[PDB]
Amino acid sequence: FPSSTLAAVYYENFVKPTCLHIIQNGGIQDDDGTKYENSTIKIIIPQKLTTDVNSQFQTLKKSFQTKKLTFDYLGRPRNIDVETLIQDGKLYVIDFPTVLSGINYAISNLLPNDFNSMSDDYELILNREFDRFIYTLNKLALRDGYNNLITVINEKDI
Amino acid sequence: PSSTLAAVYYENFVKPTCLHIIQNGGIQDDDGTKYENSTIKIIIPQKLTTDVNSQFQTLKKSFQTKKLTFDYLGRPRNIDVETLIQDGKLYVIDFPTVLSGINYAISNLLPNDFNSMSDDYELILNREFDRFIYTLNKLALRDGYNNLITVINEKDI
Repeated sequence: FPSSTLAAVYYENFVKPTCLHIIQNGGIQDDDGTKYENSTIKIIIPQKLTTDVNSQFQTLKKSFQTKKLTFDYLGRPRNIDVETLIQDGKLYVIDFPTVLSGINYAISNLLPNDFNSMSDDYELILNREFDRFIYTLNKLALRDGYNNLITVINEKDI
Repeated sequence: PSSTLAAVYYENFVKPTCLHIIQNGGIQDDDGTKYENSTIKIIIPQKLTTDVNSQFQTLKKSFQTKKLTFDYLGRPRNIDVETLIQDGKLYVIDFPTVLSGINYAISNLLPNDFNSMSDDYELILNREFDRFIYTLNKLALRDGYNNLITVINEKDI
């Protein structure tokens, strides 16, 4: 499974763009004009799908606010869509990486059936893919110096 | 060239479907019509199924959900599938949801190509499609289900 490549795709086309907006703009502005100088990114790696009725975050996501962030990238204007949540005077860009949704589907809907008695072994392999994804995401953030803008959190560590 | 995700999908979806087809002598429609020559068409998409510019964005809602019951190692079990009856043939049709993360990368992330690496990333991700197909075919042949199943990469059709 291409976990490191999926982490690079996700970082370079979502996470870094978001960081570049936060840095260039001095935070994310709410629609009323309120700028949040304390704008950070929270990346949560879920176990089950967020839409699963037995998921921790099945309701949280409805509280998010969609924003279109504009930023400059190598001198050219670009934009990206993020989901935000304000807490304690701080703005959080929150994302469950959809590039992992295939494994989330395996965890919610296929592994619990365990027809061939191998689900424990399979599930260990898939969780190691989540570990390599998180590892690569942190290394890329550190490479670019965005490690204080980004927290990556595995659901198992909640 | 093996995929664990393919093995999970095969063992918990494809093989259950095949065991119903074999045990039932085909899949029955709601009117009771039994389609003896019931087959499975597994389509490996490039874009998401919901993507507005995907071949199969429209096809999907023409399908009818069916609960297949079957016996597995002495216990009664079931699996839910989506069927299409066309020209006297019943096809179980599935876009493996275990591949949706790669479909999301291909539809929603790679076209932005911020760092001009999308072409290389896309070659690497397509490797996962090839390994998925290889694994499904190998497991289907192992179990003698290879004539029940057709695995189609979008790149080939």
